[PDB]
Amino acid sequence: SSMEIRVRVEKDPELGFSISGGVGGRGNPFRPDDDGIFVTRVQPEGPASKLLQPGDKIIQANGYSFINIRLEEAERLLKTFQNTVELIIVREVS
Amino acid sequence: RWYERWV
Ligand code: NA
Repeated sequence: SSMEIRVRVEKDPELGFSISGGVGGRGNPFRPDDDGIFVTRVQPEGPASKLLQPGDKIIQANGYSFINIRLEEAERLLKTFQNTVELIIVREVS
Repeated sequence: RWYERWV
C-alpha cells in the first residue's frame, strides 16, 4: 500500500536531502531488492523538511523519469536544476 | 553497503 506525492522543493541552496540507490548501484536501506532512488536523510531545518521523508522513492524530478536511472545521473540532475524542483515520490504505508 | 549523496 502506497501513495504518490507531488511536491515542490525550493533549493536554498541545495534541496537538503540525500539519495541512495540506482540501477547497477549498491542498494538502499528501505527496499533491498529495488534499484530505485530513495530519499535517505532529510536535513532537519532545510528546504525538504516536512515535505519529504526517509524512504520516499523518487520517480520523477522536473519531468525526468527516475525509473531505471543511475545514481550518478540522478545526483547530477538534481544538483544541476535551479530554484524550485518538482518531485514525484512514492511513499509506502504500513 | 548502500551509500548516500547529498543534493
Ligand atoms: Na530555506
